[PDB]
Amino acid sequence: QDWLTFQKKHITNTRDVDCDNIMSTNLFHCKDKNTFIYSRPEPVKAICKGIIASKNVLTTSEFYLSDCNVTSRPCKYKLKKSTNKFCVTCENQAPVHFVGVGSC
Repeated sequence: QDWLTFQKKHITNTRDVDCDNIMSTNLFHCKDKNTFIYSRPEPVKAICKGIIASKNVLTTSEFYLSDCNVTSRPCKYKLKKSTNKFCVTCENQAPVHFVGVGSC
């Protein structure tokens, strides 16, 4: 919804996200999946530089992604690490929503 929230939901300090821990918190409330971007925030913010009105943009560069995917056991996950481009909703120069991996 805003940069601060996007940060809280999608930027990670570690590639090895503890899915079973984080996913069970109120922010995620055992949802099926969540994509975390392993990067300093600036390279992420830069994706949206100069974009004012809401617009989906696919990153030009590739980023380290860590996805928490639910298994057959509710609220129990598998961490999958990958490298890919991603689509974000940019608004007033910052990412406000995560769209998807690989394409808009």
